[PDB]
Amino acid sequence: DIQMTQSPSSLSASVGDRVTITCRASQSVSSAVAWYQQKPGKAPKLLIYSASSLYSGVPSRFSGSRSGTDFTLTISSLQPEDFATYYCQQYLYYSLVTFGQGTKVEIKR
Amino acid sequence: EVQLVESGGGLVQPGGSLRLSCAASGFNVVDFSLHWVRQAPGKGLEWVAYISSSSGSTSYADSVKGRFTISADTSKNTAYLQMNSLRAEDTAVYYCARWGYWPGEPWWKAFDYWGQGTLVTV
Amino acid sequence: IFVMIPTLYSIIFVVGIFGNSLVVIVIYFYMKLKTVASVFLLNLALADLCFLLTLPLWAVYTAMEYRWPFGNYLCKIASASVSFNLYASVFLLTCLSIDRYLAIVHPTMLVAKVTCIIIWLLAGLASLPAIIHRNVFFIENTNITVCAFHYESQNSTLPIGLGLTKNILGFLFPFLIILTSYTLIWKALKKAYDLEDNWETLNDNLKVIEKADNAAQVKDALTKMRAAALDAQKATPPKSPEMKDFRHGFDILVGQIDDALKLANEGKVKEAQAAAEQLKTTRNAYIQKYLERARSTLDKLNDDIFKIIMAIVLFFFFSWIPHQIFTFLDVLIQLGIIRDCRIADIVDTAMPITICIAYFNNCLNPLFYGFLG
Amino acid sequence: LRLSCAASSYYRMGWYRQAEREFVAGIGTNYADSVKGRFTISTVYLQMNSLDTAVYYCAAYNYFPRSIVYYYVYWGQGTQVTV
Ligand SMILES: CCCCc1nc(Cl)c(CO)n1Cc1ccc(-c2ccccc2-c2nn[nH]n2)cc1
Ligand SMILES: CC(C)CCC[C@@H](C)[C@H]1CC[C@H]2[C@@H]3CC=C4C[C@@H](O)CC[C@]4(C)[C@H]3CC[C@]12C
Repeated sequence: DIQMTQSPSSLSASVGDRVTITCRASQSVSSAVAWYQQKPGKAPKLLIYSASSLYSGVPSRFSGSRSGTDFTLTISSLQPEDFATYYCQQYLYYSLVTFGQGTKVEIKR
Repeated sequence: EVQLVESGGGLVQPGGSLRLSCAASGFNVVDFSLHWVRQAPGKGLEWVAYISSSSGSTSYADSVKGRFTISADTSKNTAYLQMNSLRAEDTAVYYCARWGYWPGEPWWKAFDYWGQGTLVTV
Repeated sequence: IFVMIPTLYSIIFVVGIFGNSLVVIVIYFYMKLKTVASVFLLNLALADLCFLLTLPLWAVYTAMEYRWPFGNYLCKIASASVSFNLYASVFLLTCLSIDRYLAIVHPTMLVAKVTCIIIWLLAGLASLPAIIHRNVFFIENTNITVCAFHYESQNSTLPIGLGLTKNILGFLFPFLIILTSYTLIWKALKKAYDLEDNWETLNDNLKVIEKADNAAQVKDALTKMRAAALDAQKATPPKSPEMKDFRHGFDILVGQIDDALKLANEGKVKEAQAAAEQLKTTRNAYIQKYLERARSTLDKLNDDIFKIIMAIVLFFFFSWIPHQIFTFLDVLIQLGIIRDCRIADIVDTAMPITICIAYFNNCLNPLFYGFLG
Repeated sequence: LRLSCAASSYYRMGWYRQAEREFVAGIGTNYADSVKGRFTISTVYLQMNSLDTAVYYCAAYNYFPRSIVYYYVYWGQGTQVTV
C-alpha cells in the first residue's frame, strides 16, 4: 500500500520555462515509478517507463530522476503541447499499483 | 497497429450489473496482463482490478474487492470486467491498460498502451 | 621562530627516531613482509629515518638564527635529504594508494621490490637541484653563512622551475592519482554496501515471513523483499560471464517473490511461507557468490592496514597544503605577478612554520600504527 | 675601469671577486673592509679607481633574514678585468 504524493498540485509556467514535478513514495519501491501525461478528454500516455528511462516516441525534453523515495519529472522546454496533467505511478507489483494526484501544468499569465 | 478499445459503458441504475469489454489488437492477452484503471470525473487515476491470462490470477482494489469480477478470453482478445452492486463512487471513466510480464523490459514499461476509455454512470 | 622552530625539530627527531625504528622492527617481526603494503610501509619508514637523521643539522641551523657551520658538502647533503624525503614520501603514498585500489577493486613481491627500487632512484634523481645548486653563501662581508641555492645565468628560471616541480610533479599529480584511486575504492565500496544492505533487508523480511501468522504481514514482508530485490539487481559488482548470471539470478529471485505474493494475495499463508523458504535456493545457486564477494570487499575496510594508509595519506597531503600555498605565492612574487609589500612580508615570515609543519608526518607516522593497530 | 651587471631588481646586488669568491661591494651601500673607501658601486655599476685583479661576478640575492627557506643567489657570467 505504497502512497505516492505529488508536491505541486498545480504548476503555472510559461512557454520555454523549466518545470520540475516531485513525487514521493511512502516506502521504497526501487526505480518502479512511471510518469504519464493525460490531456483533458483522452487516455494518459507513458513518458518515463522506469524512474528515469525515457520512453520511445516522446520528446527528449522529459527527464526523470530518483533520489531514494523521491522521484522528479523535468521538462526543459515547456512547449505549448506540454500543458496537461502529469501522474506518477508506483508499479512495484500488479496489485500494488498507486497513482499520484496529478500536477496540472497551466499557462502563466 | 497496437490498439485497445473499450465497450459496455453507459447509464445503469445503482445496484445493477454492467459488462465492460477490452477487445485488444496487435498482441495477445496471454503475453500481457490487462489492468483496469478508473478516473472519477475531475479526479485522479485509480487502479481497479487486473487479470493475468497466463497465471490465471486476478486481483482487485480494496474498494472494489468482491463487488467486481474480471475475466478474459484468449480467442477474442477481450478482458471483460463484470461490475455488480454499483454505487455512486463507481461513476468514472474506466481505462484498460496493458502491462508486460517479468522478467525483462516489458515489465518495466508499465501501462505503456492505454485503451480509449469508457464512461459509466449510476 | 627563534626558539619555537628548533624545539619542534627536536621533538620530531626523538619521537621519529624512536617511532620509525619500532615500525621497522614491528614490520620485520610482527607484521611480516607477506604483502606489498608491508614493503611500501617499510620503505616509507626508512625514508623517514633518513630524513630524521639529517634533521638535527637543520634544527641547529635554525636555532643559531640561520647560520650554517656544518660545511658545504653537508649543506648540500642535508638539502638533498629533505628533497628526497618529500619525493619518496609522495611516490610511496601513490604506490600505496594504487596497491589498496588493486587489492580492493581487483582481488607480487617482485613488482613491489622493483617499484621500491624505481621510487628510491626517482626520488634521488628529482633531488638533484639540492645537489647541483645548494652551497654555503657568505652574506656580504659579514661572517654570516647560509645554505643558499645558487644558479648562474645559464641556469635561469631555476626558482620558478623548482617551485613548479615541487607543486605539480611532486604534489599535484600524486594528489590527483591518489584521489582517483580512492574515488574508485569508494565507488566499489558503495556498490558492495548497496548489495549487502539490500540483501540484509531481504533476509530480515524473509525471517519476518517465517514468524508470521496472517497474510497481511506476509504480504507486507513480500512487498519489502521485492523492493529490496529490485534495488539489489541494480547493484551490479564493478567488473558474457558477468551481467548475465547476476541479473538472471535476481530475475529468478524476483519471480519467486512474485509467486509468493500471488499465493499470499489469494489468502493462503502456508504456500506463501513455502515459497519464501524456497527463495533461498536461488541465493545458494546464483547470488551467494556475489554476496560473499561483497562481504569480502567490505571486510577489507576494517583491517588495520587500510586505516593506517588512509591516515598516513590524508595527514601527509593535509600537512603539505600550507607549504605548497606559500611556495606558489613565492613563485608569483619572483615572477612579478604580485609585488605587494604586505603579502611579501607574509610569505617570508610564515615559510619556516609551513616547512616545519610539513615534515611532522615523519614524526607521527609511527603513531598511526599504534592509534589504528 | 667600469663594469656593468645589466640591472635597473628589488633584490640586493653585489660584486664578488674570485682570485675564492671573496666579497667586494654590495648595494640594496656596503664595501669590503680591505677595499673600503676606494671602489664605488652604484642600477648596478662597479667603477674602478686603481689596480688586486681577478674575475668579478655580480650576485642578486635577498636580504639576510628574508626568504631563508629557499635562499636564491642569481649569479652572473664572470668578466675578467685587465691588470
Ligand atoms: C624540515 C627541514 C627544513 C629544511 C630547511 N629549513 C630551512 Cl630554514 C632551510 C634553509 O633553506 N632548509 C633547507 C631546505 C629547504 C627546503 C628544501 C626542499 C624541500 C622540498 C623540495 C625541494 C627542496 C629544495 N630546496 N633546494 N633544493 N631542494 C630542502 C632543504
Ligand atoms: C591541516 C593543518 C595541520 C594545517 C596547519 C594550520 C595552518 C592553517 C596554520 C599553521 C601555521 C599558521 C601560520 C603561522 C604564522 C602566520 C604569520 C601571521 O602573521 C599571519 C598568519 C600565519 C601566516 C599563519 C597562517 C595559518 C597557518 C599556516
